[PDB]
Amino acid sequence: MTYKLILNGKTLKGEFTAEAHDAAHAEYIFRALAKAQGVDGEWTYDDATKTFTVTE
Ligand SMILES: [Cl-]
Ligand code: NA
Ligand code: NA
Ligand SMILES: [Zn+2]
Repeated sequence: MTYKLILNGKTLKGEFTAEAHDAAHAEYIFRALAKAQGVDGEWTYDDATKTFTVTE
């Protein structure tokens, strides 16, 4: 299934989609993406829209 990430960093910003088996796998992928970019903050997940956000 397709999941979305909105990455709202101070100087790094993005919207991504990933194909993942389930939400736990999407979360894993997106958390690793944000961590490699040095972006951490408040995380959100909305199952109805299959959307994660991270805001610094
Ligand atoms: Cl895994
Ligand atoms: Na930042
Ligand atoms: Na989790
Ligand atoms: Zn796995």
